[PDB]
Amino acid sequence: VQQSLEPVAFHDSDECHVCGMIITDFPGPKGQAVEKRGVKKFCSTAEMLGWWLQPENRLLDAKLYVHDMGRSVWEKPDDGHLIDATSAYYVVGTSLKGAMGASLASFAEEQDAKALAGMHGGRVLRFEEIDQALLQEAASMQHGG
Amino acid sequence: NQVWNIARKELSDGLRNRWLLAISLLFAVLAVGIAWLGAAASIPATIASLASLATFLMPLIALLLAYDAIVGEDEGGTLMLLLTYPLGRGQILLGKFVGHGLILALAVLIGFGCAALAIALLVEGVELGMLFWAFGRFMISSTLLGWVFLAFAYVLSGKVNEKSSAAGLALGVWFLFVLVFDLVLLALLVLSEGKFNPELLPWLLLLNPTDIYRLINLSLPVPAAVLWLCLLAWIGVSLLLAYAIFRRRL
Amino acid sequence: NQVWNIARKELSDGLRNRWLLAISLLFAVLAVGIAWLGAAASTSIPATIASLASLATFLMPLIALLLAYDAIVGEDEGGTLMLLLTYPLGRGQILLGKFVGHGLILALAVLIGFGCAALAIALLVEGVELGMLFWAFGRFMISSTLLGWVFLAFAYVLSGKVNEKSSAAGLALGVWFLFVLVFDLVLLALLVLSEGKFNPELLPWLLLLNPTDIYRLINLSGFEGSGSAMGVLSLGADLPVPAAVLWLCLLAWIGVSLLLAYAIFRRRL
Amino acid sequence: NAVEIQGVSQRYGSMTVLHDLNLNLGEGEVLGLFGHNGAGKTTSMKLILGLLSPSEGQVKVLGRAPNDPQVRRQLGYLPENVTFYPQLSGRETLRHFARLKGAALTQVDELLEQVGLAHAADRRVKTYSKGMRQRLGLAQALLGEPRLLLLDEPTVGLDPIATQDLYLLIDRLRQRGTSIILCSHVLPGVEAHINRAAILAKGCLQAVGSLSQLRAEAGLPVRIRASGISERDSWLQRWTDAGHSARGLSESSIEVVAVNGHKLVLLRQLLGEGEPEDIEIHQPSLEDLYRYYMERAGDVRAQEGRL
Amino acid sequence: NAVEIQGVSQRYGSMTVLHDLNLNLGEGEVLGLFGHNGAGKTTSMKLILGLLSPSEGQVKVLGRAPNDPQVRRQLGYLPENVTFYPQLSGRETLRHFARLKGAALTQVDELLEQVGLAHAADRRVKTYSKGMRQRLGLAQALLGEPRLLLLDEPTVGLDPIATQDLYLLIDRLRQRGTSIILCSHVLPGVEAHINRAAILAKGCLQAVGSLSQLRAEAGLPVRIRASGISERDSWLQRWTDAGHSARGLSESSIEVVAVNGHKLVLLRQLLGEGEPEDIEIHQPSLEDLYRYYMERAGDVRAQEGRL
Amino acid sequence: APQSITTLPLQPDGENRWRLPAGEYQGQFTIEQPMQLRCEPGAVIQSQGQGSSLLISAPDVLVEGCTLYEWGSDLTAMDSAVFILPAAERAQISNNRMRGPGFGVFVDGTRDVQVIGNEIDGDAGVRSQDRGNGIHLFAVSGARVLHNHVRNARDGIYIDTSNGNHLEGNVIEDVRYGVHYMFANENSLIDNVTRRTRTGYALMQSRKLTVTGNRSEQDQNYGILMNYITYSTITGNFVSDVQRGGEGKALFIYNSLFNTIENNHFEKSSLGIHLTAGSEDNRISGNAFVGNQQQVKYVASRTQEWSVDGRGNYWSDYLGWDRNNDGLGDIAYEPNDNVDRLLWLYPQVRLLMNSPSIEVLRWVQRAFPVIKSPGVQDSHPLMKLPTEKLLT
Ligand SMILES: [Cu+2]
Ligand SMILES: [Mg+2]
Ligand SMILES: [Zn+2]
Repeated sequence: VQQSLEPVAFHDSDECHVCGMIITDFPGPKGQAVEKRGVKKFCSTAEMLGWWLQPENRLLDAKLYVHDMGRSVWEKPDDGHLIDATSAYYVVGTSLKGAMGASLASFAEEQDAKALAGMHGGRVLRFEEIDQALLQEAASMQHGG
Repeated sequence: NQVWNIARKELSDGLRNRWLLAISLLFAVLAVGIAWLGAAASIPATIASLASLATFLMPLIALLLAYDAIVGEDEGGTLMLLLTYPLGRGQILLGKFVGHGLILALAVLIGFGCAALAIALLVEGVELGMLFWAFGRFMISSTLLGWVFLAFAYVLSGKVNEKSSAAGLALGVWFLFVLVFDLVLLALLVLSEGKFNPELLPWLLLLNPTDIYRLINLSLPVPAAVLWLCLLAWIGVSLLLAYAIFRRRL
Repeated sequence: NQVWNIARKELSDGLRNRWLLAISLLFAVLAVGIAWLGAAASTSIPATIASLASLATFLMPLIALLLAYDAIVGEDEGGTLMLLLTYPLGRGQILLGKFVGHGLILALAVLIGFGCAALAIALLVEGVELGMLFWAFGRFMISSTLLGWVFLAFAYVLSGKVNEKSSAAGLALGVWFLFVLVFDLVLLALLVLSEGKFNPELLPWLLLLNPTDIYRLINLSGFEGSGSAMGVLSLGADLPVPAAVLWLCLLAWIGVSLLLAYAIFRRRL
Repeated sequence: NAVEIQGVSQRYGSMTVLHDLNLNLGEGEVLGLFGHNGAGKTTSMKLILGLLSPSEGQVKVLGRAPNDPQVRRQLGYLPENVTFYPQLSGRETLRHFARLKGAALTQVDELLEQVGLAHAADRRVKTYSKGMRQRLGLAQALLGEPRLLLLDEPTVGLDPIATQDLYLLIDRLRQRGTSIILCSHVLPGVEAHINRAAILAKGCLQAVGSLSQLRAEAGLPVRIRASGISERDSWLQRWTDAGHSARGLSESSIEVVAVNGHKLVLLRQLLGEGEPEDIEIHQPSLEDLYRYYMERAGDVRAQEGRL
Repeated sequence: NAVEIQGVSQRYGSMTVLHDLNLNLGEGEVLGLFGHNGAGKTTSMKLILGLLSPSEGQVKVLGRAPNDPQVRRQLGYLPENVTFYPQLSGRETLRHFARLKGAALTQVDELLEQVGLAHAADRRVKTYSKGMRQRLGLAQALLGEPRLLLLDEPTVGLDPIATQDLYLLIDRLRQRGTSIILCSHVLPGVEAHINRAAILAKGCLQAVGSLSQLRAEAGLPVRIRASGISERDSWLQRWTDAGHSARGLSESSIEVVAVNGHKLVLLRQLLGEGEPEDIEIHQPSLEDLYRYYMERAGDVRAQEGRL
Repeated sequence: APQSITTLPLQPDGENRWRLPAGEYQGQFTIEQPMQLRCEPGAVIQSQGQGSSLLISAPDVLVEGCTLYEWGSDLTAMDSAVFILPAAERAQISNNRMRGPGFGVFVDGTRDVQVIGNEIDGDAGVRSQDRGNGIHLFAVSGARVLHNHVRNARDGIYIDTSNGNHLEGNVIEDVRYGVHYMFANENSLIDNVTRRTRTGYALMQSRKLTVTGNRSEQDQNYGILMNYITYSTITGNFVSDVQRGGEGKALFIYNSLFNTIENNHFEKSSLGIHLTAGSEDNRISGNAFVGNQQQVKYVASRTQEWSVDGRGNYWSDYLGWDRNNDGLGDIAYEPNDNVDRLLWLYPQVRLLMNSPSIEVLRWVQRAFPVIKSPGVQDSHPLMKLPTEKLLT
């Protein structure tokens, strides 16, 4: 379906689907889920992949788009660079301040993901091995101590 | 008119039936108990449970009434006698349908006025304007469902030659139109893992008169009158098929 | 012996019924499906034991009551009962021959169903020990045949009294509805509405008045599992009787009803 | 003339169940249909009643077509083995049939007195026997003022006294002008009551006529049974040389199987030699004529012990 | 003797059903039982069959007690309406009954060729007509070597040919020493094959004996008709000299009723003057004797056009 | 910004204690000395339309009894009323009526704040996006807010990255979030009242915090939202009548971990508790689930036990018996079926809801335990109400 591919721009009153908080107030990449009805919007990429791993939303025909941080500044991402989340490069373990969960920084290229693994000591991975236990471990190692 | 002359005999013979009286008494007792349980704990939960009870039992009463209307008269030898009278094959079927429909209307009136009286006696501060409208729609839809399965029994009785096979075909009709259709619809929903067309399911919900009764009593891209027109069509097409089967037998 | 002649007639008469063949095929395929579900969910042994017990409880009284609802009242209105009474026979010989033939049909259906389920379990689950499987399934066939004979004697009692086949069919339907569903719902309502404060000692002893609960108390002796898998039969743990008393009670349920059927058939003319 | 069949030939597909039947029933006459080989009795029966149509032929019942609404109001029919609605009473069933036939309800109880069902008129017919169900089926057949009756086995399960009274009622209705067709598989019992017979073979019509015409057409012997006129052995020899059989029975009984063509001379000697005090002379009855007329169209006789 | 009922006064409690019945059946007799009011015939049926125990007197069947196996392996019983087992075939039902009676299985073939069921021995009983079921009931009745048959309406629904052949087979069986009891309500039809008649009314046995002794005991008018008489005007009055009423119904169908004491002079008058065609010497039949014996026990004739 | 001593400083006692008299004043004011000002009823410190009304940068300030009115609304400039710097220490504001469109009481680093018993009734205008925070605590330690009264604001008591403070007796009405916590380790809130708030108590990414005795009357969306919180304790709360706005959930557990949820009371909501798939193995025992349309939503096939130490929860729709007379039911309670999971997975089954085949399927699940999927059952449920003092 071609009506499930267009990314909707973020407004100033858009609320997250899970936390309910104002989305355009926190830094870091955001997340969007476009199925054939209206769009679900998330304030963080780690709050989205948490929504995606639920058994209710897994069997849906929703397209997931994530902000591209290789062509954008971390402080204020722009809606022009919205890449497909299933083909994306997620680096975790960095000390960058996110919004809700782990600091999953998203990219589309090899070199910037390798860099953000380099001078922050994180690990780069793909979409399909994102798990609940890895998300909780990353959140504990980032927001614990 | 001979239609009333056959309908009076059908009224007497149906009112002197032991199985119909037992099933109608159990239906009235269950309706009073459901009204008691709904009043002790309001309106739309009791309406939904009574709709489930009516969907369970009213095909059973309508098939118990008329599974031997044509084949049972043929085995008794009075069918050959009645055709020598100044009578038609349409008039016999129409008189039997009128008599059995009056029996079913009396049964739902007793077993539903009892529940309405129990609801009005037990629960106070519920007034009468919404109750009369909801119960009137409820008994009218129950009579229409009973007439649908009456016409189904008239279809199935004329085809068979022995009374024992008519009971098995009536049991198969009761099983297929109540349990099997919704179970295979649910199995088609599960096995197609959610990419089934959402505009197609409410329009294949119109192919079974039991869910038309539920969609009437649960108020859906369809309007609120095409359900009534579909129920009247389910009466009329099956009555025409029963007449066409009866006119070509023997 | 004329009992074997009556049984040889009754076997070939009952094996030509098509409703019996359809229901026995349904029982076999449902037992195979329950065994496959238990093998897929496998430790889930008490769940499939309780499911097989519930399936046999719902289906085998139906088979027995479908066989023997017209054994006496169908012969009397068919005109052959007086003819058989003029033959060199008694009435106990006729009743015993009919019971032997219908019991052989019941045992054949039970053996087919619980052989198909056992074969499905043996072929599906790898590494299953045969020492538990053979014992549990042999207990299943013996108790299922005993329950079928109980409802055979019930059908003989209900058929020797009436004088029309429609009343016999109605009484068979009432007997099937009363012992399977109505008794358990009455016990559940008595337990729930009183919150367990209505004769706590006598309440587990009322399980011996229903053979369909003695059957599940027999077959749920080895594998209790969890307390939510029985419902009202969790009251059966408070019974102080040993395991053989339930078998003796099932045999008494056969014998008392068979003696009552013989008395009614002897008095009937 | 009621029933004026003029050459019907009913065919249920390729084979013809009824072939070239020419029947002509009179007014105030009694006809008896007999036959078992083919389905010619049942097809002509449905042709008269209007439950069937001739493939090639004409049927005229009471002048008009057999399916006219005015013809069927003056027609009576007693079918085979009919059981009525078992939960209705004996009077409610007759009231229902009188309302369907367009008769008067004030006749109904009179019919309930006429067929002898006055005492059991307020009981359900599931408690009825076969005889009272036949009486109820006759009482619904005499509803209104019928001009043509079709009874199929009207005296099955009835008492012998009720059988005699039923045949007296049939003759009383015949004297007024009605015409009755009785079908029976028992030929002794209707033989003294029918005015004309009609034997049907496998799709064909063998012989129609009175019993005198059938006995004249069929050269059938006469059976004489005597108990000691003078002697058995003295009367054994006289019929043998003249062309008649004399059965050698045990003692004090003479059985004569004669030709009934020369018996006018023959019985004068039997009068002149002894007393007629214990004798019975039987003309060839309906069973012998039925046997001859179905032997004439095939259907050879059975063995010594058979059927 | 086969049946030796002596002094049985069987009661159903506070009322008396049978009252002092003394019936002695010989060997080779085809004695029939007639009666419609009361349960006198049916209680006698269950008394001979051993289904009922006598409250008084003694019933002796074949010399021994009527509930012994040695007399129940030598007794044949054909009931009225037997449905049999519709799922079994024709061979299996007869094999089952032969195994129950202890007879030989090869006879199961021969009896199936003896009545009518050689062609339909493989079809189920649900595809059988009424006559075919009567043939099957006769086939199980003749199993083994029976010495006493107790047939109850053996020719209901049967053929007009198979009725004659069944009575021929019954005559063959009575020529070999067996004794048959026929119960039937169709009195015309069994009166040519019985040797004795027993009429029961109000529980009592009104009359027993042969058909000649019954006519000798019961003074009844002889109903002679001389059809095709040459002259009728003096035939109206020439029979009334000795008390024989001469009443005519057609051009020559006059039924002269005699006094059964002047049979020589009426036949002399008929034969000396006037030439006949077919004299029907209508002796008082079983129907008229039954009517007279029910009238003697207390009964009234119904009105005109009744019952 | 004029100093606070520009207004007439009549001095009652000699420990740097002043007493501002009644009357209206104008403009912003600043305290830079360790002063103990105590106003009188009628001392209105109404500014024009802008600026922080009472900027406090001084240790040991015990300002008490003002009637501050109409401060600013520029949130990016933080136009609060009682802006308190980290340079100030031991602030002790108390008992002052407050009306304005901006932040109520903003502290951004001060240790041991004692905001006690203030009425911070905000303006009913704006779309609640820019209403401001009454009692904003940013990077605070050792604070204690007591008996406050916040009304008509945006997400009012907002705690941001605070290690140790106490919340008690605060009545919160007509706000979006009642109490919002983000990154608050070792926290505690006791006996709070929340009425007509859009999501009530939101706890997001905190750890080791104690939630005890707080009430929530006539909320919407969610009663208590639990998001990424660990090692917590939810004991003695009372959530009542959560209406739709979501469908209405009394407790919403999302991406959480080993917490303790005991002795609560969730009543008259469309959903008693919604447990997400990622949050499992929490100690849940002793709660009361009365009056809810659906008690537990757990869309998974992994089994979960909801009873620790042999004692379970109270369920209003529980039909059981206690013959042993120990207080705990004699049969386990299954809150969910397979048809409920089919309805949660596929919403089109909502069309096939009143069908007789649905009741046939539920009876098949009851009769045949093989087709039952593992769920959220608890062994030994209670028979009587464990919490009665929460019902008052
Ligand atoms: Cu937040
Ligand atoms: Mg307990
Ligand atoms: Zn979020």
